[PDB]
Amino acid sequence: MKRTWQPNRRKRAKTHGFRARMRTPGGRKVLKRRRQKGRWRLTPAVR
Amino acid sequence: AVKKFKPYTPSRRFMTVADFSEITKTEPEKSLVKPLKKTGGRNNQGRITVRFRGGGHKRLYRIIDFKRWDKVGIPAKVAAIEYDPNRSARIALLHYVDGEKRYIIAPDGLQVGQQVVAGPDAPIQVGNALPLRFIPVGTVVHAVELEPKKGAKLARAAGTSAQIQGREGDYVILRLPSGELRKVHGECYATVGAVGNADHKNIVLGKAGRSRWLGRRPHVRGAAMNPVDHPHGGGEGRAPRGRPPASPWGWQTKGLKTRKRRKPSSRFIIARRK
RNA sequence: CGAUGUCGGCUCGUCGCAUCCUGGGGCUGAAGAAGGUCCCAAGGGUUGGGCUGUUCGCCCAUUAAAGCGGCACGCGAGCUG
RNA sequence: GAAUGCCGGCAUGAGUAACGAUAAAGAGGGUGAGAAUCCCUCUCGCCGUAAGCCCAAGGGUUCCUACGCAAUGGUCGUCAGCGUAGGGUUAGGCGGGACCUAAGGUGAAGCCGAAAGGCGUAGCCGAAGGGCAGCCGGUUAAUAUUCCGGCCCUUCCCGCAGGUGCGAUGGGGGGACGCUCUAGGCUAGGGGGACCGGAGCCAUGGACGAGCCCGGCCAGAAGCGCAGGGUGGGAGGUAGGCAAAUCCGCCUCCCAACAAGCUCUGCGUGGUGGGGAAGCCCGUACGGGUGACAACCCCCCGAAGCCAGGGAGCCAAGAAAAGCCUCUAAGCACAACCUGCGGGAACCCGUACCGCAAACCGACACAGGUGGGCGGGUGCAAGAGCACUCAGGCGCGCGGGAGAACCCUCGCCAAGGAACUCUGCAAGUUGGCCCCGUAACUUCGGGAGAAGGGGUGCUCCCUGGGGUGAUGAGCCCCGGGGAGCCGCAGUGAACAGGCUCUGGCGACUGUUUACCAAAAACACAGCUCUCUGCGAACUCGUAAGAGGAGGUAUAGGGAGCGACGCUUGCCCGGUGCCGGAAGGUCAAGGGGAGGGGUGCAAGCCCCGAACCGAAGCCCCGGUGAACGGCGGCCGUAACUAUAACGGUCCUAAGGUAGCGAAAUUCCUUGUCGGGUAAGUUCCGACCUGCACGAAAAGCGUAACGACCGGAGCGCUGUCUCGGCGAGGGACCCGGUGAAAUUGAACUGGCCGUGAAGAUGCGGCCUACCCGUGGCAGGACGAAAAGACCCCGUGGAGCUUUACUGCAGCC
RNA sequence: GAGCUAGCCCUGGCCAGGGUGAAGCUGGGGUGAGACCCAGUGGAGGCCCGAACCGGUGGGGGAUGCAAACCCCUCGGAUGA
RNA sequence: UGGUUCGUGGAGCCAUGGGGGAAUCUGGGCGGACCACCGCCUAAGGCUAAGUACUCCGGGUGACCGAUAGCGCACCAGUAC
RNA sequence: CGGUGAUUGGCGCAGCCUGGUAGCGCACUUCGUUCGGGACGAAGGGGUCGGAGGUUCGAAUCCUCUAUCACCGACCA
RNA sequence: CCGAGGGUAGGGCCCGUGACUGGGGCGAAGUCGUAACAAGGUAGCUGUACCGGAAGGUGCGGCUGGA
RNA sequence: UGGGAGAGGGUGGUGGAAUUCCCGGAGUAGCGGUGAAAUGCGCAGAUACCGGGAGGAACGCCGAUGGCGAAGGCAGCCACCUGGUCCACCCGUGACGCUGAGGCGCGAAAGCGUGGGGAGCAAACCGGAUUAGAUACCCGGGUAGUCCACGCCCUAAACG
Ligand SMILES: [Mg+2]
Ligand SMILES: [Mg+2]
Ligand SMILES: [Mg+2]
Ligand SMILES: [Mg+2]
Ligand SMILES: [Mg+2]
Ligand SMILES: [Mg+2]
Ligand SMILES: [Mg+2]
Ligand SMILES: [Mg+2]
Ligand SMILES: [Mg+2]
Ligand SMILES: [Mg+2]
Ligand SMILES: [Mg+2]
Ligand SMILES: [Mg+2]
Ligand SMILES: [Mg+2]
Ligand SMILES: [Mg+2]
Ligand SMILES: [Mg+2]
Ligand SMILES: [Mg+2]
Ligand SMILES: [Mg+2]
Ligand SMILES: [Mg+2]
Ligand SMILES: [Mg+2]
Ligand SMILES: [Mg+2]
Ligand SMILES: [Mg+2]
Ligand SMILES: [Mg+2]
Ligand SMILES: [Mg+2]
Ligand SMILES: [Mg+2]
Ligand SMILES: [Mg+2]
Ligand SMILES: [Mg+2]
Ligand SMILES: [Mg+2]
Ligand SMILES: [Mg+2]
Ligand SMILES: [Mg+2]
Ligand SMILES: [Mg+2]
Ligand SMILES: [Mg+2]
Ligand SMILES: [Mg+2]
Ligand SMILES: [Mg+2]
Ligand SMILES: [Mg+2]
Ligand SMILES: [Mg+2]
Ligand SMILES: [Mg+2]
Ligand SMILES: [Mg+2]
Ligand SMILES: [Mg+2]
Ligand SMILES: [Mg+2]
Ligand SMILES: [Mg+2]
Ligand SMILES: [Mg+2]
Ligand SMILES: [Mg+2]
Ligand SMILES: [Mg+2]
Ligand SMILES: [Mg+2]
Ligand SMILES: [Mg+2]
Ligand SMILES: [Mg+2]
Ligand SMILES: [Mg+2]
Ligand SMILES: [Mg+2]
Ligand SMILES: [Mg+2]
Ligand SMILES: [Mg+2]
Ligand SMILES: [Mg+2]
Ligand SMILES: [Mg+2]
Ligand SMILES: [Mg+2]
Ligand SMILES: [Mg+2]
Ligand SMILES: [Mg+2]
Ligand SMILES: [Mg+2]
Ligand SMILES: [Mg+2]
Ligand SMILES: [Mg+2]
Ligand SMILES: [Mg+2]
Ligand SMILES: [Mg+2]
Ligand SMILES: [Mg+2]
Ligand SMILES: [Mg+2]
Ligand SMILES: [Mg+2]
Ligand SMILES: [Mg+2]
Ligand SMILES: [Mg+2]
Ligand SMILES: [Mg+2]
Ligand SMILES: [Mg+2]
Ligand SMILES: [Mg+2]
Ligand SMILES: [Mg+2]
Ligand SMILES: [Mg+2]
Ligand SMILES: [Mg+2]
Ligand SMILES: [Mg+2]
Ligand SMILES: [Mg+2]
Ligand SMILES: [Mg+2]
Ligand SMILES: [Mg+2]
Ligand SMILES: [Mg+2]
Ligand SMILES: [Mg+2]
Ligand SMILES: [Mg+2]
Ligand SMILES: [Mg+2]
Ligand SMILES: [Mg+2]
Ligand SMILES: [Mg+2]
Ligand SMILES: [Mg+2]
Ligand SMILES: [Mg+2]
Ligand SMILES: [Mg+2]
Ligand SMILES: [Mg+2]
Ligand SMILES: [Mg+2]
Ligand SMILES: [Mg+2]
Ligand SMILES: [Mg+2]
Ligand SMILES: [Mg+2]
Ligand SMILES: [Mg+2]
Ligand SMILES: [Mg+2]
Ligand SMILES: [Mg+2]
Ligand SMILES: [Mg+2]
Ligand SMILES: [Mg+2]
Ligand SMILES: [Mg+2]
Ligand SMILES: [Mg+2]
Ligand SMILES: [Mg+2]
Ligand SMILES: [Mg+2]
Ligand SMILES: [Mg+2]
Ligand SMILES: [Mg+2]
Ligand SMILES: [Mg+2]
Ligand SMILES: [Mg+2]
Ligand SMILES: [Mg+2]
Ligand SMILES: [Mg+2]
Ligand SMILES: [Mg+2]
Ligand SMILES: [Mg+2]
Ligand SMILES: [Mg+2]
Ligand SMILES: [Mg+2]
Ligand SMILES: [Mg+2]
Ligand SMILES: [Mg+2]
Ligand SMILES: [Mg+2]
Ligand SMILES: [Mg+2]
Ligand SMILES: [Mg+2]
Ligand SMILES: [Mg+2]
Ligand SMILES: [Mg+2]
Ligand SMILES: [Mg+2]
Ligand SMILES: [Mg+2]
Ligand SMILES: [Mg+2]
Ligand SMILES: [Mg+2]
Ligand SMILES: [Mg+2]
Ligand SMILES: [Mg+2]
Ligand SMILES: [Mg+2]
Ligand SMILES: [Mg+2]
Ligand SMILES: [Mg+2]
Ligand SMILES: [Mg+2]
Ligand SMILES: [Mg+2]
Ligand SMILES: [Mg+2]
Ligand SMILES: [Mg+2]
Ligand SMILES: [Mg+2]
Ligand SMILES: [Mg+2]
Ligand SMILES: [Mg+2]
Ligand SMILES: [Mg+2]
Ligand SMILES: [Mg+2]
Ligand SMILES: [Mg+2]
Ligand SMILES: [Mg+2]
Ligand SMILES: [Mg+2]
Ligand SMILES: [Mg+2]
Ligand SMILES: [Mg+2]
Ligand SMILES: [Mg+2]
Ligand SMILES: [Mg+2]
Ligand SMILES: [Mg+2]
Ligand SMILES: [Mg+2]
Ligand SMILES: [Mg+2]
Ligand SMILES: [Mg+2]
Ligand SMILES: [Mg+2]
Ligand SMILES: [Mg+2]
Ligand SMILES: [Mg+2]
Ligand SMILES: [Mg+2]
Ligand SMILES: [Mg+2]
Ligand SMILES: [Mg+2]
Ligand SMILES: [Mg+2]
Ligand SMILES: [Mg+2]
Ligand SMILES: [Mg+2]
Ligand SMILES: [Mg+2]
Ligand SMILES: [Mg+2]
Ligand SMILES: [Mg+2]
Ligand SMILES: [Mg+2]
Ligand SMILES: [Mg+2]
Ligand SMILES: [Mg+2]
Ligand SMILES: [Mg+2]
Ligand SMILES: [Mg+2]
Ligand SMILES: [Mg+2]
Ligand SMILES: [Mg+2]
Ligand SMILES: [Mg+2]
Ligand SMILES: [Mg+2]
Ligand SMILES: [Mg+2]
Ligand SMILES: [Mg+2]
Ligand SMILES: [Mg+2]
Ligand SMILES: [Mg+2]
Ligand SMILES: [Mg+2]
Ligand SMILES: [Mg+2]
Ligand SMILES: [Mg+2]
Ligand SMILES: [Mg+2]
Ligand SMILES: [Mg+2]
Ligand SMILES: [Mg+2]
Ligand SMILES: [Mg+2]
Ligand SMILES: [Mg+2]
Ligand SMILES: [Mg+2]
Ligand SMILES: [Mg+2]
Ligand SMILES: [Mg+2]
Ligand SMILES: [Mg+2]
Ligand SMILES: [Mg+2]
Ligand SMILES: [Mg+2]
Ligand SMILES: [Mg+2]
Ligand SMILES: [Mg+2]
Ligand SMILES: [Mg+2]
Ligand SMILES: [Mg+2]
Ligand SMILES: [Mg+2]
Ligand SMILES: [Mg+2]
Ligand SMILES: [Mg+2]
Ligand SMILES: [Mg+2]
Ligand SMILES: [Mg+2]
Ligand SMILES: [Mg+2]
Ligand SMILES: [Mg+2]
Ligand SMILES: [Mg+2]
Ligand SMILES: [Mg+2]
Ligand SMILES: [Mg+2]
Ligand SMILES: [Mg+2]
Repeated sequence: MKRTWQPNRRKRAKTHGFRARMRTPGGRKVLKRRRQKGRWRLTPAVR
Repeated sequence: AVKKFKPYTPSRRFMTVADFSEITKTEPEKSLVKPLKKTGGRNNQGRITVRFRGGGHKRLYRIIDFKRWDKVGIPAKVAAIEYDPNRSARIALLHYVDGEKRYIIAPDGLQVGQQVVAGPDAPIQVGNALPLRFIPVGTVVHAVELEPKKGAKLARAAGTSAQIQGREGDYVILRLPSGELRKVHGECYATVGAVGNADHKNIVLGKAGRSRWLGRRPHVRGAAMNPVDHPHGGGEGRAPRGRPPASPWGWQTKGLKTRKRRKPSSRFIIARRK
């Protein structure tokens, strides 16, 4: 039956992408937490 | 004149569809439509503000002259009488001698090929616009402004009429279709005649889905709810309501007036509705 | 109570006897046939249905008889539900 | 040494269950160190509205090739979607962007907010929608509407040549639209052929035959031809399309009224370009040659696709902007635009491979899920159904034997037909089409497929209609009559209702607890009450703002009841709500009588009574489709019995109609009547209604129901009452090989005992050691720190005339 | 966090084949005119049978499963809420 | 109303949201209600190092650890998953 | 089996907590009216206050305990 | 082939019967009330609708079989 | 052909008196009601009076033993549409007539469905008096209904 992950690159980038963090003051702090941890990928990797 | 059905299925034994005999023109004027952005109940927050709205058929907004002093002195010929889906009422297409085309909302017994004119000059027969200070007392009337120069805001559903009952000062006294008596300023325009399609009352929708075609979703009784959701809900059985009956938000719904008391319009209202 | 799955039915039995029948007997207000009561006796047997979830019980048609209880009111790592 | 402790390691179950759809395999020959598993050939089986092709999403090297098998593959492996390496994705015309707008997002102007931020017109972004110029073949091991070949188009830019006032992001037209049913003509596609082109073949009794078998196409400018879509043409006047217009719109006489004419498609033909089986010979796995100088002809069926913006009907009344045409504005009129010709310029990204699946989402090469297109043939009335089968793809990545119990999935059965059981649960009977015929009841539609029947195949003879054809043959679709044939049986296989009587509930289609409840619950049309005069009420929000609504009392919100039929009685004392400029009460504020603290005093500073002080409460009325409520005890009538009647207490009034052992009845299996041989259920009544009752509706109601109850007919393995048979497991052999569990174990019975249910204590009895296939009585077996109960001054969810606050409103 | 799920908004697509045969028309009958009655045509419906598609009724299997909701038979809707 | 030790308390002082609303040395604030006396400051504009807090970074030291320890990582770790 | 209420003229009821009194309505009964009876009108009677015990000077009335009487509850398995 | 007749299935009519139920009639001299006949003490009757233990009352219109 | 009357029928329109309600002025301690009372209304300013406004129904005098219609029935006034009828002239047709089972249409009031309207009155209902009792008569309130449009219902002491 139909499971939860049904993938889409349009959905993934427009929701989780870099420019969609930097609208909101919350998601600007997400990248701040992820610079500071040392993340190799700040945003989820989409083609 | 309303049209009834044989019971060849269930829910055509009581189904009832209006008479479209006054309708001459079966596609609207292309320069006088614009698309109606459906809301679904939802406001600019995306939240439902009116429950149980949504669904149902698509609609192009027939843009209607309600403010009828643009064209004083300028008569007009009734081309056509049309369906509006946005309305109870039928609509009249007016070809003007000035060359413009407009929709007025069609009064009862207007027919097609009629010279019809706004103004103060403006003879008292059906379809014509005047200020209220020039219309004779006792005459029924519709499409009434409330304050002048502001747009026709009164007495424009189907079959409705207001009726002039007096003059007093710069204000005239109107009998509103609620039964309210009401001081309306004399320079408010108003369009003489009852509105009609007055058989709109007697349409019986027959089945559930005909409410869905108008965009009327199902309506849930709060007795069928849970007490998180409603004051009436709950109770291990059927319940007689607990309490004085009540909205989802708490306020009572048998009898409770909620007109704002200090509203300055109440100085203009003589007699509340019936 | 860091779990002993509960009523009834099905299947499978097994035991006790304070015995329903068959067997042996004493008394009888036991003429005979059929009964009543008590004693000895468990070796074996103790039907099929209508109603009800029913155990129980009330009926139907039979029977030699249509016995009472224990086994976690036997039996759900056997079934049903 | 213990914490169902943490981490790591290794054991037990155990060579145990399992090895992932019961679509199916066998042989021969190669390769190889090693073959059931790799390649080739033959035979067999499976899919074939797919398990076959093409897209899209998603995945991201999996594609091709050479060399390999440690690990991945539920076995093996020489193989691979795996390891190493090399190669492979070519566009002006396909898709997307230098085009457009939709929901929505952003957003100068502007509004709002303690900050962060929230709105928001224009504009911009935003696409499986609109717009736009490429069809068919051939090559690669791997790409092609991309490379090559042929034929054909689109933008720009520059030149000549010929026409016109050119000219905007501005005005107008168009783009531009629903659902259902459809006409004419085409096409895709398919069937037949005595005609044509073909390597070949007469087998086993017969046949050299109009025999069998294979194939008889594709694209293609202009110009024709055939269907079809769009549109009227001149003259004036003009105040509207936010400037101006010759345009558009509105009038007024004139010409057709038509597709006549203009364009624009589609389809045939078209210069010419290409393709071209079956069989045989082969060298590879994949392909090549010949067959061929191939033929490339004629009928018939014919679409849901095309002409397309076709037509008719209906209500629920069915996107926007750009491209395109036209009109003018400044500006420009040595420009600029239009047509034809010629030359030149045409950028960025994707393209491979999987794609109903071993490459996507499910930790797996997982029986699950995944949007669009093509989906051939025959027969069954039709069909995308069913059975078989072209093309094409497969035999599902463990096998070999055996022929136990037991399980699963099937097949059949004497006599009985529900005796089984909670219940005919399950399985069986019936089953499609044609034709007779069809009840109570009813809202006149239905009930209806009621029920119950008869026919169904094949051959021959006569005969009536259509469509294409020229009114005719042929080809296709429908019929009728007569005679006969065979079998147990003719929808001969597969797909394809069991029926009837009655009651409860809900009117009906529908919705729901994804993942134990699909129902009598929700919803529903419909009825009523109530609020709301528009900057409406209500809702979200601090606000701005927005929904309501670009709606206006025939409209919008809240509540209840839930089609329809006949109806909805009494109580307003308490609660709620509605209406009352009286009065009682009531805070800040006003007011200051009077008194106090200091000062030598002017002064400075405090309390403070009358009195004026809103809403609300008290009070006064109304209000039941508002919250709600709707009695008790005595006596009395020509037998008893009962009470039409009366007396009395109380209430705010004391349940009316209609139902009633009911989804409501404790006593209760109430008591009668029907069904039955027998009926705690069912049906019909009586009323003694613990504890029905009128919109939390009352009583009925045709039809409807995967709802619940009762009965009967048909039919049966449900049963008496079992028996046999089939296949997938179980059993044996070879390969791979878990799990929960586990204090350690050298783990018998009875009677006792022991924290009261003992393999382990006592007495006695029994008992050589170790396994295998089975059954479940015990190990208070396993699993989950009981989910029922109680405790904790534990926690949440809900309610109110509990307390205390807040929003909100006055 | 609405790539599952619930609702709504914008833009697209899908629903083989059969039945039943409403309104409305045409002709005839009828009447003063009607209402109305016959045929024929017509093709309506939260209509019927039933594949795709959407569901999940009853039973059997499955229960360290093919699967953390499955499989087989059976069944509901299938032009519409 | 907030701050202060100050929870309305005898509640001053310091900031304030709302209403009223002065003066310029004979002016004004304060010394814990208030008054008198006696004293102390000069609000409604602003700037001002040092002494103080911390350790992404470099260095030194340790009755700190020694691969289940020590930072989550001694090892290409905020990685694989 | 628990709880809290009632028993009073023939009948259905008030009377109490504020300890002394026992009353209303119907009924019964004598009279009056009408031809007779009923309604009316005038006059009258009517009590173990279920019974046992004490608290005091005194109980229907206050407190115990019996016997009937309706009435509520009997819950979680 | 037809065919007396038998069988299956479903309808139409009639008769007997049926727990219980409704009204009707006749009964002994029962209970409750006074509706109507006199202006029957509210003139009566009537079609209809509503209500009441009951005759009956009331609303609407009508009638003279009363003034 | 020419005259005449009439509440004959349908549609549209309009006028006045009066009842109720609202508003304003003024005004007091009672008004209604009965057989008598009471319920009830009323110092929260009623009855009574004046002025203004809204709405519904019926149209006084004319008017009666009148007229019209087939019956039910029909009443302010105006117009339109329309039926029946009476007289005269003796012109035309020329026996065309009478009745009429069915059928068809009309058919007071009450009642029903849908929508509207609702001043007065008033079944049901609620009070207050009468009475032994009152589900009635009397009094005070009061819902359907009475009114309109459409469609039903088809009755009567529809009687002369
Ligand atoms: Mg999406
Ligand atoms: Mg437009
Ligand atoms: Mg927005
Ligand atoms: Mg948002
Ligand atoms: Mg609802
Ligand atoms: Mg609920
Ligand atoms: Mg919630
Ligand atoms: Mg909520
Ligand atoms: Mg609540
Ligand atoms: Mg209940
Ligand atoms: Mg209650
Ligand atoms: Mg409740
Ligand atoms: Mg326990
Ligand atoms: Mg344990
Ligand atoms: Mg256990
Ligand atoms: Mg013995
Ligand atoms: Mg003996
Ligand atoms: Mg003996
Ligand atoms: Mg003897
Ligand atoms: Mg024995
Ligand atoms: Mg028992
Ligand atoms: Mg036993
Ligand atoms: Mg037991
Ligand atoms: Mg059991
Ligand atoms: Mg057991
Ligand atoms: Mg066990
Ligand atoms: Mg069950
Ligand atoms: Mg340890
Ligand atoms: Mg220890
Ligand atoms: Mg092991
Ligand atoms: Mg084992
Ligand atoms: Mg084994
Ligand atoms: Mg095995
Ligand atoms: Mg496998
Ligand atoms: Mg096959
Ligand atoms: Mg991709
Ligand atoms: Mg992947
Ligand atoms: Mg790779
Ligand atoms: Mg490969
Ligand atoms: Mg290789
Ligand atoms: Mg390997
Ligand atoms: Mg291997
Ligand atoms: Mg090898
Ligand atoms: Mg590779
Ligand atoms: Mg393109
Ligand atoms: Mg762009
Ligand atoms: Mg460029
Ligand atoms: Mg744009
Ligand atoms: Mg924004
Ligand atoms: Mg916007
Ligand atoms: Mg596009
Ligand atoms: Mg597109
Ligand atoms: Mg190609
Ligand atoms: Mg390829
Ligand atoms: Mg490619
Ligand atoms: Mg031009
Ligand atoms: Mg434009
Ligand atoms: Mg063809
Ligand atoms: Mg062909
Ligand atoms: Mg052919
Ligand atoms: Mg040949
Ligand atoms: Mg031969
Ligand atoms: Mg072709
Ligand atoms: Mg061609
Ligand atoms: Mg202009
Ligand atoms: Mg034409
Ligand atoms: Mg051509
Ligand atoms: Mg070839
Ligand atoms: Mg069209
Ligand atoms: Mg644009
Ligand atoms: Mg560029
Ligand atoms: Mg490709
Ligand atoms: Mg597919
Ligand atoms: Mg999984
Ligand atoms: Mg596999
Ligand atoms: Mg994988
Ligand atoms: Mg799969
Ligand atoms: Mg996978
Ligand atoms: Mg699918
Ligand atoms: Mg096909
Ligand atoms: Mg086929
Ligand atoms: Mg066929
Ligand atoms: Mg055949
Ligand atoms: Mg078929
Ligand atoms: Mg097809
Ligand atoms: Mg198939
Ligand atoms: Mg093949
Ligand atoms: Mg056989
Ligand atoms: Mg048998
Ligand atoms: Mg047999
Ligand atoms: Mg039988
Ligand atoms: Mg039995
Ligand atoms: Mg039985
Ligand atoms: Mg039973
Ligand atoms: Mg049953
Ligand atoms: Mg069954
Ligand atoms: Mg069969
Ligand atoms: Mg019948
Ligand atoms: Mg039936
Ligand atoms: Mg029929
Ligand atoms: Mg049949
Ligand atoms: Mg039936
Ligand atoms: Mg044959
Ligand atoms: Mg043809
Ligand atoms: Mg079949
Ligand atoms: Mg039934
Ligand atoms: Mg029942
Ligand atoms: Mg239902
Ligand atoms: Mg349903
Ligand atoms: Mg569920
Ligand atoms: Mg769940
Ligand atoms: Mg269902
Ligand atoms: Mg379910
Ligand atoms: Mg209703
Ligand atoms: Mg708010
Ligand atoms: Mg709007
Ligand atoms: Mg409303
Ligand atoms: Mg509403
Ligand atoms: Mg309900
Ligand atoms: Mg009553
Ligand atoms: Mg009350
Ligand atoms: Mg009240
Ligand atoms: Mg009151
Ligand atoms: Mg009030
Ligand atoms: Mg006050
Ligand atoms: Mg004060
Ligand atoms: Mg003061
Ligand atoms: Mg004061
Ligand atoms: Mg109160
Ligand atoms: Mg019974
Ligand atoms: Mg019986
Ligand atoms: Mg019985
Ligand atoms: Mg019954
Ligand atoms: Mg009963
Ligand atoms: Mg009850
Ligand atoms: Mg009830
Ligand atoms: Mg009620
Ligand atoms: Mg109720
Ligand atoms: Mg109901
Ligand atoms: Mg019922
Ligand atoms: Mg009925
Ligand atoms: Mg029924
Ligand atoms: Mg019902
Ligand atoms: Mg159902
Ligand atoms: Mg069997
Ligand atoms: Mg067997
Ligand atoms: Mg076998
Ligand atoms: Mg093995
Ligand atoms: Mg041992
Ligand atoms: Mg023991
Ligand atoms: Mg030992
Ligand atoms: Mg021992
Ligand atoms: Mg063993
Ligand atoms: Mg065991
Ligand atoms: Mg525990
Ligand atoms: Mg506590
Ligand atoms: Mg607590
Ligand atoms: Mg979603
Ligand atoms: Mg969604
Ligand atoms: Mg169909
Ligand atoms: Mg027809
Ligand atoms: Mg149809
Ligand atoms: Mg349907
Ligand atoms: Mg179906
Ligand atoms: Mg398809
Ligand atoms: Mg799905
Ligand atoms: Mg569902
Ligand atoms: Mg299922
Ligand atoms: Mg069905
Ligand atoms: Mg159905
Ligand atoms: Mg403080
Ligand atoms: Mg303070
Ligand atoms: Mg305190
Ligand atoms: Mg201040
Ligand atoms: Mg101060
Ligand atoms: Mg101070
Ligand atoms: Mg001091
Ligand atoms: Mg100082
Ligand atoms: Mg300073
Ligand atoms: Mg470490
Ligand atoms: Mg180490
Ligand atoms: Mg670590
Ligand atoms: Mg419990
Ligand atoms: Mg409880
Ligand atoms: Mg016969
Ligand atoms: Mg009398
Ligand atoms: Mg009388
Ligand atoms: Mg009465
Ligand atoms: Mg009368
Ligand atoms: Mg003559
Ligand atoms: Mg003659
Ligand atoms: Mg009538
Ligand atoms: Mg009437
Ligand atoms: Mg009516
Ligand atoms: Mg209605
Ligand atoms: Mg009155
Ligand atoms: Mg009265
Ligand atoms: Mg008369």
